Amino acid sequence: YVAALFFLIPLVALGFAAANFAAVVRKPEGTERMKEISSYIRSGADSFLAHETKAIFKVAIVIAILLMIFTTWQTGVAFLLGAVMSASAGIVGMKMATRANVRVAEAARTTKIGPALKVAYQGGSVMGLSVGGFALLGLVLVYLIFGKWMGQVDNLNIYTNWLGINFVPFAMTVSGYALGCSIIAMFDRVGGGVYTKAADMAADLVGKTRNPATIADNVGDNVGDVAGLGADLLESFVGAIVSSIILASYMFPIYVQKIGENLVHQVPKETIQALISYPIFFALVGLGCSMLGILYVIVKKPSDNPQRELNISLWTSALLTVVLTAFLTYFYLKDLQGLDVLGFRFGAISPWFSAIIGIFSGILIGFWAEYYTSYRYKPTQFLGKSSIEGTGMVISNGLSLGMKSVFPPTLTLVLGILFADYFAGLYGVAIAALGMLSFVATSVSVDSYGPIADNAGGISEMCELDPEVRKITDHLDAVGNTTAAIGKGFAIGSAIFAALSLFASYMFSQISPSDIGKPPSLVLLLNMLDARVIAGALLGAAITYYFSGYLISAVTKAAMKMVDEIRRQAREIPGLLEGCIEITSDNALKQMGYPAFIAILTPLVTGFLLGAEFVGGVLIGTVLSGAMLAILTANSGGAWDNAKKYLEAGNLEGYGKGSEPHKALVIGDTVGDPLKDTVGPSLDILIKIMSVVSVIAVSIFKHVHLF
Amino acid sequence: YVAALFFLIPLVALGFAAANFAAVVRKPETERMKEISSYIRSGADSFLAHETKAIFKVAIVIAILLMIFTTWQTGVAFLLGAVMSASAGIVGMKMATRANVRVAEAARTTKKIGPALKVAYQGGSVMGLSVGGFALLGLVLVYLIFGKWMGQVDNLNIYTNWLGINFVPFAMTVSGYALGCSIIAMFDRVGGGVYTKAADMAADLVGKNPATIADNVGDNVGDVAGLGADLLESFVGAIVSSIILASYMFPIYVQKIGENLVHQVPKETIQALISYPIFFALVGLGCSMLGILYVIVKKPSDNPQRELNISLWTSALLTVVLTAFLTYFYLKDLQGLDVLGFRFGAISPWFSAIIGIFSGILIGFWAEYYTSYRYKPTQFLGKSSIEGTGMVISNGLSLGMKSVFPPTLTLVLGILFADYFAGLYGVAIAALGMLSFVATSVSVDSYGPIADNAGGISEMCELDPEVRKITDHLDAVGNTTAAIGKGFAIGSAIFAALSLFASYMFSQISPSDIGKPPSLVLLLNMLDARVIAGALLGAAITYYFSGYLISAVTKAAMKMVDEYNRCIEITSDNALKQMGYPAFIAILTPLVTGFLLGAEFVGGVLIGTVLSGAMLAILTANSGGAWDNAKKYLEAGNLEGYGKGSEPHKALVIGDTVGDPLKDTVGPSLDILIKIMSVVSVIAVSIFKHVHLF
Ligand SMILES: [Ca+2]
Ligand SMILES: [Ca+2]
Ligand SMILES: [Mg+2]
Ligand SMILES: [Mg+2]
Repeated sequence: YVAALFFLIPLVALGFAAANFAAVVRKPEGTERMKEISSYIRSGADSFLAHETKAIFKVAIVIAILLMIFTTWQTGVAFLLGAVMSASAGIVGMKMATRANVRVAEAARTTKIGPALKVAYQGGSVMGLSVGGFALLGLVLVYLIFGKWMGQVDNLNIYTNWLGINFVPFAMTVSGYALGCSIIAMFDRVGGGVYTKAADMAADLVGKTRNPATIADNVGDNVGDVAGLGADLLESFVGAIVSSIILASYMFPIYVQKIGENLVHQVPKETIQALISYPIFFALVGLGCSMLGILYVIVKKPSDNPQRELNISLWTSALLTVVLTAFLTYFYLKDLQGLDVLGFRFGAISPWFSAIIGIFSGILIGFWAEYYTSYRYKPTQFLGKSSIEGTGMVISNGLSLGMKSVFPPTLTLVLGILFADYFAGLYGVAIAALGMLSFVATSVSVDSYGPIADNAGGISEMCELDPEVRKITDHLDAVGNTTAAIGKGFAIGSAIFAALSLFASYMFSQISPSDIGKPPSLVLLLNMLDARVIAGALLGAAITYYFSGYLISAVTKAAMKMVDEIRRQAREIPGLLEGCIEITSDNALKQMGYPAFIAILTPLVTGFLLGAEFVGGVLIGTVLSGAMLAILTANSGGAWDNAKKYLEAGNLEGYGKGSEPHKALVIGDTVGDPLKDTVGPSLDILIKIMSVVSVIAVSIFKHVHLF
Repeated sequence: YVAALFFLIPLVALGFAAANFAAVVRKPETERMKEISSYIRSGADSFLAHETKAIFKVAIVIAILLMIFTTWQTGVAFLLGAVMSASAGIVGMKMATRANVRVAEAARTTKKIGPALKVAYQGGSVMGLSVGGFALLGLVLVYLIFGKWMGQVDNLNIYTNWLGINFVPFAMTVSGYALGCSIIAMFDRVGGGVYTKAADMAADLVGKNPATIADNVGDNVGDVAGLGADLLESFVGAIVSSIILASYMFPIYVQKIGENLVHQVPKETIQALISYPIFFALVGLGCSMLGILYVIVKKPSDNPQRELNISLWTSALLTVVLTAFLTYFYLKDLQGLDVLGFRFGAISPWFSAIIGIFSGILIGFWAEYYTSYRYKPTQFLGKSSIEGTGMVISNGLSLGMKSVFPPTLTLVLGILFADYFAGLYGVAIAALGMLSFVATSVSVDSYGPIADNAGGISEMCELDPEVRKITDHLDAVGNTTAAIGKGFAIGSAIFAALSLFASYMFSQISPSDIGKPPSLVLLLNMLDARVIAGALLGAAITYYFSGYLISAVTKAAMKMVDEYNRCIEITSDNALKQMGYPAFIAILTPLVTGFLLGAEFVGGVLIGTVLSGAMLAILTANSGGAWDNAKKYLEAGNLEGYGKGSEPHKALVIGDTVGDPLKDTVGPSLDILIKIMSVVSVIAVSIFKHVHLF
């Protein structure tokens, strides 16, 4: 076996990707104009992937060596597995996305809206199924090879390496895996995010110096919401599972009591081992459920409403997972012992209640993102309508909106944390994070749908293929845009929940051989009353604000550098001949190290200067600040965009376009775009990677710091 | 001898106010010059009247509540503080709205710019000297009456009141005093701040004598009374926190030695440590008086920035020196200072005060750095105007988000070093040193509006260009020193709030902890899910609060746009109406969450609030000042070919209108939120440590 059965799920997911690829690839594209536009963007995507991958390779090697020297070789391998695993997923989804777009638009005419959705969604699913299969294939490998074969799940005492750096082997191994996933996420957001909006600015910046720099912007849409959103969600997914494993693993040395000079493990090996393996199996059942959710919607009789379709896959994947999960939990944790001490209030079933809380939190966090972002509800409506009072008002109201929009989703996270932890303690928080993300394949599938449609729509526009064809196309895109704001919203929620599990992980990972005496409560402690901790927290909040400010300026730097590649193309051409991607792609990368140094090196520097408490502080400031700003920037940016739309759909009598309010709404959307698509999504990654790195380096700086 | 000597300093400060008032009042004002002044002076009174009455109604309710749930002394202390800060604002405003006319006339009658500075600064000083004298007069009273006479500084143990609510009496008493100062600051910012920007918007939303006068009174409401009440609350907050930590150090450092309780830090030590910060602040006020008087009496200058600055530097150098003697001699043979956290014995906390002083100055520099055309960030913003309004907004948001790091790094280093010298007590003394010399800090603040009105009053009257030159210059300097001022007041609010957080945790010690190790009782564990949730809740409340205030400003402005004391009263009334809500958030959040979920969660909430509020306060101050000064930059003539009209200028105008509510309403309100939420929590944790629901 029953267990191998589970362990081969990721393989079917991967083959399933391979099949959806096939079945889409065998779909056709129409006109030479339809093919030509696709290749523009498809080649455009490859160029960017090429340059980015090479940069990723260079950093991954250096990190791998470093891990191998300072921790253990297993950890460095695990790191590479994760880097290869997430890398692979992005590379596959993008290849799909940039080929499915043409075949959506042709679906919209050759077929005649439902069978165009059936195409788009099959495409979207290649990114989602690859995200699940790869991420879980990797963890299965690490569990099987380093955990079982090499016995890291059999020993799991506190190991001390050739430099006297001490850690629990498996905990450390999977921490490396997580770092691998993080680094490709970081590159995809802080690098690809700059590119994407650098393109959008540049395109949206014409004084007459179609088809000028549109293709860069069109690739951006895939870079951002296929690859970027996918890497983001992947990291949070692995982060949640890895954290469950790290807390479980360390529970072994924590729950020992000396009795007559024996060390008695109050939570025993069987329990720890099950608790380590459980989240993997939990996530596997999820993938199986998500495959059923995805396949169902593809094979299903078609609809006229693609939102309901996309949603049927989501709801289906989640109902399914809740049900099977409760059996998995009862049967898998039926007789373990020490679950009381472990934090399980209702014995065995406890963490399932936690997973469920996370699931519902995720969905609610989705609803809130829609609520604050969709004309259709009040906040955006109001924003939209205030346009008649001017650009200042539009800006001030949008800032006001997003600042307020932070409360409902956060209350939802607060209640989720409280309840998660009521059922199953800190382990329960991480399992809730995992439940929140348990149907990640389907979540990611609906995300990737957005750009496929967006390109499909634009391709219709560039080609000017009919109006009747264009109607289905605009609708598909319209739905992309809603599901995309829900998507960003859900991915910020999951980033916060994952980061908070990784913070629990950071503290658990500090247990030393010399603590095995002490009470759990003296070892599982970060005291906020400590000045180092207060300082840490302040430093981390400010670093997060800096990071965000820097990324805005980065986007505007790169855009402008492109305009000039345009300007030198248009100064070159019109004089003689009437009237890229790599350039801005290269500058996006160049202007990335700096953010990446902040993300990766901040724990290291502050850790080696001031130690584990201060870094504990830093991680807390970072998550608190980052959680809030991520939400503010998503919502403000979304609201501003959908407000512009609102008037464009003619919901303000007598204004509908190039009018003074429309202009004011355009200016808000231009301020908003870098916030929603670059700042917020980068912060998701910052609040995670900074934690993973810390989890690993606290091996060294608990003991070896300067002051 | 030195006892009463020190305790009468606040009285001299107050007489000194009364003298600067007199010597200004005797200064003269044209009919146009008088008429405009009265418009704005009457305008100010109208607003003060409506606000005070509102304050009164809330302060009575809070006082009876304090008397029922804690002790009557606490309620009295609360009222003393409310009366004390209230009084200061009323005095500084009366002065401001009369000094303005006599600056402008100075600029012509007296015929030059240095003796107009001498007027303006004398005016400014009434607000500053009143702030110090009142705040300290109060604390002296509480120390003398409740501490000494009624023996609260003699008795010192853990008292349990008629409802079984337990607390250390003096700690609790001064916590009330702090709440009083907080309430009037809250009203002055979250109420007066909405008025001031409601007025600015409305005026800037009607391009053609509008009841702009409202906007001119706003300038006083905001930077005389509001900045003043803000700084006052941080000042008292820092002193009170020093006292709270000291007081609780008594039950904290007890060893259970074979069924006796042995106080490892003894009454003499505690009592000095309670009294020390008061005396420290008193020496400061004395020094600030010398700083203020020196600059007034001084031979005049051509440069009023140097003047204002001479008073600051003079007040601070002076304080550093005398303070060292005060510290050595007052704590020299004290005992148990080791256990208290004093790394270098007696002198230790002086090193802490010094760190705070320098932090304050640096935090000032940063504010200027991110806000003044003259330096790179604002220059760049200004020159990006040629690329559009979007760019101006994005670059300004980008500027302020970045501008947070240097001043925060300054706080981080300050906290680390404060605590290295003298522990958590040292952090609070750092906050106090930062804010020692507060009279002179507040004097330079109040100078700004006095000049601003002074300038405007020249512009409305049309009195010469040569006269107008001195005027514009005076105002020009006001605007720089105001940005430094905001910047310093945010720094002090954070340092205060962090002390009050320390105070919040100290205040939870129970009779049943008097055995336990300090380290098991002075603990808020971040690994606890309640604490994590708390922090997230508090950070979200803070963002909400800020959002709500933006919207409040635009609501009231618009209310004005639809149509001079009535017009001031209408929007003044709505400003108050639209205040309860923020005030509920500030005051009631600890109570609701405390009674639901307890002390740890609220500990969380407070941490989120401070961290989030500190960052947003800085962002908004700097981005707002940047935008303003970038508009100015082009207005002085700096891109070339563009000026006071033109598409970039328009774009800079739009950024300044987005900025104005952020720098003058959101940020300064956040200073208060991060403080009052703590003071309230310090007090109500008496009850909800024990009595909460889940
Ligand atoms: Ca947009
Ligand atoms: Ca302004
Ligand atoms: Mg597009
Ligand atoms: Mg004015």
